[PDB]
Amino acid sequence: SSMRGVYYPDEIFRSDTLYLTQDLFLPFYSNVTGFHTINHTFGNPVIPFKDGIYFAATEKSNVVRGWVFGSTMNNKSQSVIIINNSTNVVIRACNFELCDNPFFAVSKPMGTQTHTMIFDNAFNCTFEYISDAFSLDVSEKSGNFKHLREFVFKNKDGFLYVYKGYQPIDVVRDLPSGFNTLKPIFKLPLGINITNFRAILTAFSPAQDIWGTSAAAYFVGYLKPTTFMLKYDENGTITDAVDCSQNPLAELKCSVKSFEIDKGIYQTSNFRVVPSGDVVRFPNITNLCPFGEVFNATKFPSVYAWERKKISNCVADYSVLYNSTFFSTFKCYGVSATKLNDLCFSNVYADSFVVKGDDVRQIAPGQTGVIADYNYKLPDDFMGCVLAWNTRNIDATSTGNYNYKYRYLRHGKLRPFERDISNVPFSPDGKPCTPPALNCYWPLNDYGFYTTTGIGYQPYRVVVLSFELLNAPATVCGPKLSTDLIKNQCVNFNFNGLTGTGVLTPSSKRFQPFQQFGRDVSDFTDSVRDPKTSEILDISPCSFGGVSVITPGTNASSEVAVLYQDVNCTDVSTAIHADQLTPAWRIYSTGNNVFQTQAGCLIGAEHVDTSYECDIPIGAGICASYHTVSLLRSTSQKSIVAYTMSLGADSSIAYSNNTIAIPTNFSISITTEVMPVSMAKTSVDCNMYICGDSTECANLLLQYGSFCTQLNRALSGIAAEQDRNTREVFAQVKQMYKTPTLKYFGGFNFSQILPDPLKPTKRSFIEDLLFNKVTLADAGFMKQYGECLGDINARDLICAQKFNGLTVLPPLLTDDMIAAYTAALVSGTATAGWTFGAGAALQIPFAMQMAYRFNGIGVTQNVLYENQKQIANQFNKAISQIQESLTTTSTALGKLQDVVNQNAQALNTLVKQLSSNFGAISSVLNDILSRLDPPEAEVQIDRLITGRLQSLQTYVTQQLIRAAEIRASANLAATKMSECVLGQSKRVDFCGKGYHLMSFPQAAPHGVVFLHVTYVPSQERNFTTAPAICHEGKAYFPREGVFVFNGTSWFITQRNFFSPQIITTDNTFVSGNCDVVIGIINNTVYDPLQPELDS
Amino acid sequence: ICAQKFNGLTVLPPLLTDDMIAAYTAALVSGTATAGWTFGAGAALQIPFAMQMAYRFNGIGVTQNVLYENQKQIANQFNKAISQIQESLTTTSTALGKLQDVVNQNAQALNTLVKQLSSNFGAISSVLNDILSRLDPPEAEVQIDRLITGRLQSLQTYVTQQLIRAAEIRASANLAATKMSECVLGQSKRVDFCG
Amino acid sequence: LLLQYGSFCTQLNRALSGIAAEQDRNTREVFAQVKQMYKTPTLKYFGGF
Amino acid sequence: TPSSKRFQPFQQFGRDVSDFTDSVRDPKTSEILDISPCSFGGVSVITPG
Ligand SMILES: *[C@@H]1O[C@H](CO)[C@@H](O)[C@H](O)[C@H]1NC(C)=O
Ligand SMILES: *[C@@H]1O[C@H](CO)[C@@H](O)[C@H](O)[C@H]1NC(C)=O
Ligand SMILES: *[C@@H]1O[C@H](CO)[C@@H](O)[C@H](O)[C@H]1NC(C)=O
Ligand SMILES: *[C@@H]1O[C@H](CO)[C@@H](O)[C@H](O)[C@H]1NC(C)=O
Ligand SMILES: *[C@@H]1O[C@H](CO)[C@@H](O)[C@H](O)[C@H]1NC(C)=O
Ligand SMILES: *[C@@H]1O[C@H](CO)[C@@H](O)[C@H](O)[C@H]1NC(C)=O
Ligand SMILES: *[C@@H]1O[C@H](CO)[C@@H](O)[C@H](O)[C@H]1NC(C)=O
Ligand SMILES: *[C@@H]1O[C@H](CO)[C@@H](O)[C@H](O)[C@H]1NC(C)=O
Ligand SMILES: *[C@@H]1O[C@H](CO)[C@@H](O)[C@H](O)[C@H]1NC(C)=O
Ligand SMILES: *[C@@H]1O[C@H](CO)[C@@H](O)[C@H](O)[C@H]1NC(C)=O
Ligand SMILES: *[C@@H]1O[C@H](CO)[C@@H](O)[C@H](O)[C@H]1NC(C)=O
Ligand SMILES: *[C@@H]1O[C@H](CO)[C@@H](O)[C@H](O)[C@H]1NC(C)=O
Ligand SMILES: *[C@@H]1O[C@H](CO)[C@@H](O)[C@H](O)[C@H]1NC(C)=O
Ligand SMILES: *[C@@H]1O[C@H](CO)[C@@H](O)[C@H](O)[C@H]1NC(C)=O
Ligand SMILES: *[C@@H]1O[C@H](CO)[C@@H](O)[C@H](O)[C@H]1NC(C)=O
Ligand SMILES: *[C@@H]1O[C@H](CO)[C@@H](O)[C@H](O)[C@H]1NC(C)=O
Repeated sequence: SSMRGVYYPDEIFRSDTLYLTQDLFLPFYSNVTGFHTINHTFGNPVIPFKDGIYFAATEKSNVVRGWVFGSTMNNKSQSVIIINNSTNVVIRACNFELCDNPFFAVSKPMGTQTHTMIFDNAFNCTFEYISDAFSLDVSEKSGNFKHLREFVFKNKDGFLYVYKGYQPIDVVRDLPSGFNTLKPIFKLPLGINITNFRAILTAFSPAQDIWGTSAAAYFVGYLKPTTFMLKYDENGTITDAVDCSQNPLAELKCSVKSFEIDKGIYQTSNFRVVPSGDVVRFPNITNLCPFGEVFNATKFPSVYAWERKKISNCVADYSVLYNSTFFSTFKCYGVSATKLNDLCFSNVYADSFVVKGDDVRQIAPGQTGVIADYNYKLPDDFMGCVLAWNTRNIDATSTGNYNYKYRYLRHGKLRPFERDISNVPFSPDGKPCTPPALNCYWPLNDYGFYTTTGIGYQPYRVVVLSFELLNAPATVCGPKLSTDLIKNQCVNFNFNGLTGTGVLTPSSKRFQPFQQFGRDVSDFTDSVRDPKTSEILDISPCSFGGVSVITPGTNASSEVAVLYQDVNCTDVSTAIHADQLTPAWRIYSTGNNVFQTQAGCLIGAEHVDTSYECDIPIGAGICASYHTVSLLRSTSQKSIVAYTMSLGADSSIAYSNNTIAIPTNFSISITTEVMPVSMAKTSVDCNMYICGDSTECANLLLQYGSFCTQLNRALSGIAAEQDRNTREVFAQVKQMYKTPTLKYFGGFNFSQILPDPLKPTKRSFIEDLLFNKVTLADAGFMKQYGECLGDINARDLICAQKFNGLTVLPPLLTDDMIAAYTAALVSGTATAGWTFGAGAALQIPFAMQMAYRFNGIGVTQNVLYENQKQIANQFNKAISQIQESLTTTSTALGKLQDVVNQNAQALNTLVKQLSSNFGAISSVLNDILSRLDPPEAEVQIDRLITGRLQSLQTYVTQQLIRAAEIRASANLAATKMSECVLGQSKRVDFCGKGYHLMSFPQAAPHGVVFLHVTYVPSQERNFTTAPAICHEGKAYFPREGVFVFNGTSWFITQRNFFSPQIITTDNTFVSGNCDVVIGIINNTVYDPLQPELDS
Repeated sequence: ICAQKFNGLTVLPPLLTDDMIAAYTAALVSGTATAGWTFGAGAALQIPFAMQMAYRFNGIGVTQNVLYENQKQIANQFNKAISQIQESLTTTSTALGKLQDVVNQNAQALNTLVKQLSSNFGAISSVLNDILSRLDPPEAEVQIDRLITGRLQSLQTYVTQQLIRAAEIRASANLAATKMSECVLGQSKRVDFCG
Repeated sequence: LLLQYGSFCTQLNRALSGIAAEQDRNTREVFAQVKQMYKTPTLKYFGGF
Repeated sequence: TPSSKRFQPFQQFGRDVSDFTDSVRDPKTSEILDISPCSFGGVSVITPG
């Protein structure tokens, strides 16, 4: 059950793109419940709806005649019902009864069950709807069960969204894997709380007699919040999709925004081990609150004696007091007594006294009147609570205890707590209130009656307490639990309020008796004393690191291996140790065969002992590749392997005390070198980029001062310099030499590297390959497999960007002007050699110019003229192999392609940061200016302006760095132009490789390419040799070259090319005597004069 | 390197280990001792080391016989001067200043990025658990926005420093790779370029 | 809260990954210029040197 | 402007690759219009001394 159930996410849709989005999609390869349904295996069972469902059925005649959705679908509350009349869909919102197989199928008069609506039977029809032909569209296709009706139902924001598609079927009870996309049909506003549903067969048993047909098949699968990448075509159609959760390859190609991936290692996500448990530790129990005084005095205070306090820095036993069977009543006005058992506060205020049983009615926090107002009533502003217990048995007396008097009225004491406590004739609001004279009065009844009085009289001792809540330190709390300790696992933990997540370990970390926990050199905490055991624990973080995917090209294989960076494989997954296959959907996006490296834990690759060159790099000398490994596995004999890299081919120079190796033959070579020279010249209208023509944003921007001019000054410097770079590399020629008619000098064929006038455009044939094989921002093209041609996007628009305040500007020299400078340099080089790089250009025959370039590398001139046929044939062949190479693959042009790709990523990141929220209510200025008043809109806009302006400073700073990095390559290229092309550099490996003969420049987009011509000696003899020779009395030494032995005879030769010559007075010089030199051999030096004296 | 791998910061291994680097230096020296310049341009062609030296003497414009007639003095001065390099490198710490500086600058940048975690940025604390326990959410988010903006400005600062320092090391690596091809594989005549 | 600022924690990782890959390019371009691994000679002493 | 956007019967308007709005279905009578920004740019002044 897979690749079903994708729908167009909304109505805003658009052409030819990869769009990555989050929604309640059906995740790929989840198990759908197939209700295979047949006669006795039969019913319409109610099913939970959850977050929404993919639903499908094998169908034609609308056998699934409808659906019912709601909380209950039968009683009290409204329900949505959807029914196929024989033509059309019916919708109602009514609270239907549906006690059985649902057959309340009564319908309106105009085409009953056929056109006008059905299920009329209920009591709250707040919505009703008639469709057109939405049951005939099912009935259109040929034969029942030979088609699948396919739907998504999702409920959010008070809307039921309905999407559908309808497709052919071959198996009457299966759900095929064929990809198709559902269209939206409805966004029903009905607001119903759907949590359950059922399909409707409405007592049907179809005349489509496959089984007698109290039977069908239908399918339910739950939607889940998942990230899909959706691929649109040029008609705005979804054509493909990727569930980014499924496996590490799906995650990779979502992260890369592509459906195809090249061979490489890619970073995709962070691994971060979750905690297994929780550890809470607190000290030995101590500092119990002094409640025994307030609560457990043997005889309590009278109403007027009223013992009272406030208490702090203590642990409250209130859980016990609440758990106590004693108290006749207790009430909290504040937060519930059930939580005061464990809650924390800055302090408590507490007091105690007595009442005749009746007056407990008035004493509470939240309660006031002339009883409590004139002997104890507290302010109702604390977390106040009140408790009562038996005075009737203890501190009562049978007369009524005349010491435990009644409340002492004093109407004028309006203030809380003061609420006249006092034993005084004081009852009025303001009369003189001495002792007993006729001005003033005292209620003086007895409260404390004994337990044999009626249950009204029966008096209570009473306590009130009042907890105080502040941001200040909570000096009172209920008791707190300590857990078991959990060593050697990632856990949550808490000491005395030092909370974290980590791995707790036993430790050797000695520290002083007064110290509770250790910091480290970073000043993060790393060790703690256990408050109960006094164990010295050491804390380290739970394992985390980058996750990287190792892949061949997806072109070649969809197998992948995964590297968890830096971690020990012991911490990594509860795996199943197959090579090749990650059980990834369930197991850690990964889940299989394991290997350890210093880079971290490597999964799914096989370790191989045979070394190879490094294909995909990993670290610490480990590399990976896609390789044949076991012929027993059929084509899957190719798997990902990991190995220690080979440094190079092993070799053994046979060092000899008296042997020298000298070349007998040579090979000409042509080597490409590719260099970047300039970036895309860019500018940004910062006031449009920030504000989008919001006038109010344009006002607020001015407060920041120079920035919008400063950034444009900086980019104008970078932009001007791209023309300086391009000018300094190419404009080294003094004069524009005309390209000659004859393209062929002394057998050497230039016709592929000069322009051709007979066949426009006006570039060399090799420049046409080079201008083809590069991708601009998304215009142009290049691919490493060799499977691409023609621009991937609009060229005069680069791909997009020219509409967001961003702009890109033309170069000063057009590509035709660059191709005119290379045509000038090559035609000058072919007709005049080094001379135009010093004086004026001097004509010289190309064969002679080559002989003097051979002479420059220490190969004597005659070697060229005697071999000119071979040298021309090797040159002409090597030029043709450059065309074959550039035609085959663009992998040589990677440097020029990268200059574009970095600039594309720089602009696309700068554009994406426009959409970013930055802690405003919205990233859209029209929202902020419509939803709010100006004094709030200013703060919202200021957050956007600050975010956007910081985003521009980032981009221009990246471009300053990148421009400086490109300038270093423009200066190096300008140097190679002067030294390699205009001359013959002797700097080893500066121009080409081997001995340097000459070089030709060629134009390329954003760069230059050099074709270096070099001479490589390539076959060698191995000769006996001597440092000097002794003739008569004296050592003779070679003027140039080496003395070597031909097996027969001693000869002298140049050491770049074996050319054995007679040893003579001409090619040797004398020094010293025969004894001085080590290992001098004894042989004749010939004299050209002696036979002429003998004449 | 201190502890490092334990606050989101991490340091990764190089591809070539020091034991692989030390194989390439041994290959380059033993090529230079037995085949001279030849393995740069062609394949390695074996040559007796005294004759290789006589041709390198001819390259500076001193006639070959000045070597052969003095070979004992020249070998003694060579063996002597190599031993002084070993003695000097045994004795003094100051010679490798450029390489120790590369370590020190990275150590300072990371320890600055680390200290900025403890910085307050005008919030009520630099600890998220203080903010999340002392306040209700409408206040807590604004106090966290101060820390997030502070910490994110500190990362954008650090990455910009490393981008500049990486270009400064690259300009040294390109020069060093050039001294390899010109000074080791050959006999470059550029005055005071090689020694 | 960190999601609201968009790209930056991806962008910073791409920049550090670029610098990190280049350290192997620098180290390779200096040392890996030799064509073949020439085995070190048994004799350490040549013509007196 | 009038446009060649082929966009589907349920769709109302198009976003570009950067997801700014680029085209719309006229709600009073269903033409497919395409929207481009009003002209903007740098001004530069060219001068002798
Ligand atoms: C999903 O699993 C159930 C049993 O849990 C099975 O009956 C059903 O056929 C499976 N789905 C499919 C498409 O086969
Ligand atoms: C939705 O309906 C179910 C079933 O009666 C009920 O448990 C749930 O609390 C309801 N939720 C709402 C938001 O009404
Ligand atoms: C209410 O619940 C009973 C349960 O037996 C059911 O028969 C009845 O159809 C439901 N609906 C109404 C509106 O009574
Ligand atoms: C219809 O629905 C409302 C709640 O939406 C309920 O109060 C009312 O009693 C219902 N009426 C009948 C007759 O079922
Ligand atoms: C777009 O839809 C039309 C429908 O006739 C079809 O002809 C065409 O091939 C489709 N694709 C493209 C890329 O135009
Ligand atoms: C108190 O500390 C001692 C220290 O030895 C320990 O044994 C005991 O378990 C602790 N008791 C409580 C109640 O924490
Ligand atoms: C003592 O403690 C009990 C149990 O919590 C409490 O109900 C009672 O009121 C207190 N006072 C006396 C005098 O027992
Ligand atoms: C006392 O507290 C415990 C808490 O676990 C509870 O199980 C018990 O039922 C309580 N008893 C009374 C008398 O409140
Ligand atoms: C890549 O796939 C194409 C077909 O899509 C095929 O022609 C080509 O040979 C493949 N190349 C490799 C190296 O896998
Ligand atoms: C990794 O875990 C193993 C135990 O499975 C342990 O022996 C080893 O020391 C740990 N560390 C490393 C770096 O391998
Ligand atoms: C050099 O090698 C080439 C290889 O094609 C061969 O044709 C030629 O005869 C050789 N030249 C000499 C002078 O040995
Ligand atoms: C020069 O080389 C090109 C290579 O394609 C060839 O077409 C042309 O005929 C050659 N001309 C001569 C005169 O050899
Ligand atoms: C080359 O010649 C020498 C004598 O000078 C001989 O000893 C040696 O074995 C030969 N080497 C090869 C590679 O043929
Ligand atoms: C070089 O020696 C060979 C045999 O090794 C001999 O045939 C030849 O004549 C000698 N060369 C010359 C120029 O005489
Ligand atoms: C090396 O050559 C010298 C003369 O140049 C000689 O004295 C010595 O014996 C030779 N070494 C060997 C191993 O033959
Ligand atoms: C060898 O040396 C002697 C004495 O210097 C000299 O006569 C002789 O000519 C030399 N040998 C040859 C073959 O020239």
